[PDB]
Amino acid sequence: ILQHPDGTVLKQLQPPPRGPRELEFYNMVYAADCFDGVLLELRKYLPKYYGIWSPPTAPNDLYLKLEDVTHKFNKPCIMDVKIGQKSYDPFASSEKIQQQVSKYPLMEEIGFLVLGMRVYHVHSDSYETENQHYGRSLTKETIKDGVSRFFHNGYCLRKDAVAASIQKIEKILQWFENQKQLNFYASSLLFVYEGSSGGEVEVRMIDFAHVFPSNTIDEGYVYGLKHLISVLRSILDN
Ligand SMILES: Cc1cc(C)cc(-c2onc3ccc(-c4nnn[nH]4)cc23)c1
Repeated sequence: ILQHPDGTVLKQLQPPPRGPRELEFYNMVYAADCFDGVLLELRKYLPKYYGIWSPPTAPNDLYLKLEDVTHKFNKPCIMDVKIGQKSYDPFASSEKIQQQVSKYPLMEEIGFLVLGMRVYHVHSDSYETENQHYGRSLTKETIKDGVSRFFHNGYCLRKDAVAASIQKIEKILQWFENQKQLNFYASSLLFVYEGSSGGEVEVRMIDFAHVFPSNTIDEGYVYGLKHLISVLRSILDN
């Protein structure tokens, strides 16, 4: 992810088949002639898509030009959460399944994994960050406190941002409960709130290298969303 001052990010296409698949996803959803109500509704929860982009001198180097979801914030607090019970897709080899499950064997049970967070603290005027090892260390016993960490500024627990997050996830959950044409693997929710304000949050779906046609509800994604909502709800009782 490369931030541009014009309020966009450039995401470099991952190696094949992942990068081409994510390009195809965005191209399908943002098709100029799309009249599918499911895909039109989905646009509200994605970064705005500005099409494929490559440097003027390097047609080989493929990027997606996407809305920077953090752009409108002064001191954005950012958390990336992978959603689902399986981080591998329906066409993974035995090797690949074992690789993905070993990366976080609690994915089936918890339904989400914190990929990282960047939290602005008022009283130090600085950012703590957690890398992928943080979320991969979280268990059933520590997931609530693990998630809570995102909402701790230098002073209080930002229950305002917690409640707003629930309300926005609920809309995304509503979309998932009203569609049976896409299943999403190893995709994420990007949380942003203002660290410098009240109840102002972004929650956007990102990372679509493993999105596939389906005939069913995305049950794994629904489970992950519902557990995440339940965890956030319990934090409101702190
Ligand atoms: C400052 C900052 C940090 C982070 C972690 C993410 C972002 C970010 O803002 N808008 C985004 C749209 C898409 C993605 C994306 N798609 N696939 N992978 N990342 C990331 C985005 C911005």
